[PDB]
Amino acid sequence: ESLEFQRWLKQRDISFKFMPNYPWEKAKDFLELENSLSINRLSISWRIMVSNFEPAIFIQHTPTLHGVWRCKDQYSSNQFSSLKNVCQYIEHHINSLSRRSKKT
Amino acid sequence: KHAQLILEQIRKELHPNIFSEHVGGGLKIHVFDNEIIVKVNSVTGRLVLSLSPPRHLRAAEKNIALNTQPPAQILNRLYFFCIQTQLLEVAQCAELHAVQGYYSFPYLTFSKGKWWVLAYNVESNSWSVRLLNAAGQTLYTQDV
Amino acid sequence: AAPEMHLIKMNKTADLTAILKRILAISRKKXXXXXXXXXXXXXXXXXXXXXX
Amino acid sequence: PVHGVIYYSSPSMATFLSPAQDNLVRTYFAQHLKKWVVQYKLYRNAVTPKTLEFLKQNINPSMLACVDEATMIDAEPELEDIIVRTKLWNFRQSFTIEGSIYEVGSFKVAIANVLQKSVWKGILFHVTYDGTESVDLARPIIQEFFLKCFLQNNKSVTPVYLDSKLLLQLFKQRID
Amino acid sequence: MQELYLLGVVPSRRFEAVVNSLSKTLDGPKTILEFWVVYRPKDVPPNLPRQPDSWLRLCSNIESHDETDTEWSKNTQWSMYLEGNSEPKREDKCGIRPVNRAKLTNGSVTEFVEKMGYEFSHEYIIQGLEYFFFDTTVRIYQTLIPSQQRSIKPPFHPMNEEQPWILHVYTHVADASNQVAMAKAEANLTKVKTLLSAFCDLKNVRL
Amino acid sequence: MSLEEQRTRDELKHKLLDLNQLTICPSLLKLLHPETGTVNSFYTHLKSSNDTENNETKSINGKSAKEPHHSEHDNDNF
Repeated sequence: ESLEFQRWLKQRDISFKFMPNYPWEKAKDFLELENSLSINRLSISWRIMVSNFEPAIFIQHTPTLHGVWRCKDQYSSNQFSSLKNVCQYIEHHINSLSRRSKKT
Repeated sequence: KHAQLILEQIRKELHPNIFSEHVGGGLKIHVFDNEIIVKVNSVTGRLVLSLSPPRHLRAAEKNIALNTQPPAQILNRLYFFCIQTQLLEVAQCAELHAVQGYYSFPYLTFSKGKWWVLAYNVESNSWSVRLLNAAGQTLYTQDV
Repeated sequence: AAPEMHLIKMNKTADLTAILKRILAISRKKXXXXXXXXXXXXXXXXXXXXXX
Repeated sequence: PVHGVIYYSSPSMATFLSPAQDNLVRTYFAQHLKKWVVQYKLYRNAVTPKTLEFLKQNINPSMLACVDEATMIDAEPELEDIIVRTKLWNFRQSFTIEGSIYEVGSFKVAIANVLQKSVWKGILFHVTYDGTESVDLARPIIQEFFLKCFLQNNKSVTPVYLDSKLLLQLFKQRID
Repeated sequence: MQELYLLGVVPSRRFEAVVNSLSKTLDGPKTILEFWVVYRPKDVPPNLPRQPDSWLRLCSNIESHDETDTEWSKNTQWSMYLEGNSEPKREDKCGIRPVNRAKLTNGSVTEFVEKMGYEFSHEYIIQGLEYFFFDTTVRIYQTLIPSQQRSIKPPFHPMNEEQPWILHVYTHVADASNQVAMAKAEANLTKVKTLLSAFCDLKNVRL
Repeated sequence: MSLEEQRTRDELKHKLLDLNQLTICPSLLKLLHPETGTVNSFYTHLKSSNDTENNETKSINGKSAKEPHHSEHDNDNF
C-alpha cells in the first residue's frame, strides 16, 4: 500500500516521507517481539511537498488490521478509504490548492 | 446444488439493479463489487469483500451467527450503508452533510454546508435538485 | 416579470445543462455561449421551441 | 473548559427545536440520580448517612458515583447495590438527567430531558467548547447559540468547571 | 457470582512435589498476594444477617506491589465482598456461593466502609497458588496473618509455619438459574478432582 | 518598502489583537520590524491550538497555540 503511494508519487516526483515507527524495532528481549506483532494501530505519516513557505499537509495514518487514511491540512482533517482517495484529494489540491494559493 | 439454489434464492429475493452472478456471488455495492458465498460445512457464510475488508463481512456473518432474521433486505442495508460511507467520503469536500432529521426515509436526506432552507436531493443517483421545505421551486438534471 | 428576451445572467462552470441555464424569461435556454446581440436571438429560437 | 448545565421551565422543545436546526447530530446523553435511604436510622446524614446516589454517567466512564453525598469513591457495580441490600437501604424522589448530545463543530451541545420519579422535572442543556480560553472570552458568545436556537425559561442554576466534573455538579442541581 | 468449590489439605512436605504434578500440567504458577480486611458491620437490631459473609471483606490485591512500598493502602487495587453462602444440602458437592466481586477507583478506598461505619475485624492474605482451566480454576491456599494491622511487611503469621496448603478447586458462575454451567462445570471440576486424586483428596466443607 | 509584507505580519499581529478580541507581542511586532530590516477562517476552525503560516516571500509560521509566529531558519518566534 505504502509502495503504491510511493510509486504514485514517483509518477510526479513530489517530495513525500514514509515514516515507520515499528514495534519490532524494539525488543529488549525475545519475548517483546511477541508483543511487537500486535494488530494495533500503526502511524505512518506522509509529507507531500511542492509548496514552499507553507507547512506540509501533515497526515495521520494508522492502518489497523481490523476492529485508516485521515490527513489534516490548515482546513480540516479527513478519513479516506482508498489511498487513491488521498491521491485524488491532493489532485483537488493540484487544482484548487494551487488556485487558492494564487489568490493569496 | 443447494448452494446455487441459495445463490438464486437471495438473487431473486434481491433487486434487479444488482446482478448476482455465479462467478462468485458478486454483490455489487457500487462502486465496489464483492463476493457472496455460504461456507462449506459449518455455516457463517463465506461472503467476501474485494483489498482488506472491514466489519462488513464481520457484521453480516456474525449476523449469520445470530441465524435469526434472514439477510436479503439486510444486504440492501449493506448496499445503502457502504454507499453511505462512500458518499460521506464524497461528502467531505462540499460538506453536503445529508443530515437525516428533516425526513427519515430510506430515500435518505442529502444536505449542505453551511446550510429558511433550500433542500438538496439525489437518488439513482439522479441529479434532481429538489429544493423544498415543504416544496420550493426546483430544477432537475440527469448528468453523469 | 420579464419582459425581455435577454438572458445571461451567467455563472461558472462547465456542465451538461438540463435544469437548465441561460434562462431568458423564467425558463432556461442553456445557451451559455450566447452573445448579447444573440442572447435574445437564442430566446427567439427558444420561442420557436416554445410551441409545446 | 467551563461547564454550564442549565435547567429550564420550558421543556419539550429540545426534542423539537434542536432537530429543527439545520445542523448536525451525534448520540445519547442520559444520566440518572438515585436517592437512597437506609432502612434504619443511625446512618442518617454526612459521612455515615441514609443519603446516597450512585450517579450514572452513562455517556463515558460507565462508572457510578459511589457517593453518600460528598463521599468520593466510584464504581460500576450495581453489585454494590446488593451489597448495600444487606437488610438495608431504600430510595427517594431523585430526578434523572437523560438526552441527546450532538456533534456541531467548534462546540457541541449535550441535551437531556430531566425526569423526577414524578415523571418529569425539566430539560437540561450543555455546550462543550475549547478550554484554552478564560471562562468568558466566548462563553456568552456560545450562549448566543443558546439563543440560536433560542432557548427559554431557563433556571438560574449554573454549574461550572473533561466532563467528570459534571458528577459533582450533579449535586449542584441535586441539592436543590 | 456463584463460586463452586472444594477443599483438601496439602502438607508442605509434599507441596511442591504436588506442584510438579500441577503446574507442569496446568496454567500458572501464580503466587498470590492480597491484603484482606474483613470488616465487621456491628449493627442493630437482631436478627442481624450476622453470618460471616454478611460481614464486609475489602480485598486489596497487591501481588505485584512491593513488600515495603507506602502508597499501597489506597492506591494499589482493592475490592470488596459480602458474597452469598454456599448452598444448604451441598454434601460432598462443590459449595455454591454467590459473589459480589466489587471494584473501585479513587484515592479514597477503604473509607466508604467506614462511611458505612463498619468496624474492623479479622484480617489475612491469600498467598497460595492458582492454576487455570478456562473460567474455572483451582486455588490452593496460603492465608498468612499480616505482621501488623495495615502493614505489608513480612514475616506474616500462619497459624503454623508448617502451614497447610488448603487446596481449592473452583469456578465462578454468572447466574445459578440455569442447569447448564451447573452440571457442566461440576463435571469438568469433578474430572479436575480425578486429576488431584492422583495426588490428593479434596472435600466439601459447610459454608 | 517591503515592510508592507511585514505589515501583513503586523496584520497577523493585528490578528493576534483579533485573538485578543476573542506587551511581549508588541516586541514581536518589533521582530516584524526586524523582518522589515531584512479561507484562514478554516484555519481558525482548525484552532476550533492549530497551525498556520505566511508565504510569498517569507515563511512566517502563524501556527495557533496564543500562537506561533516563527520566521522562515526555523526562527521559532511566537
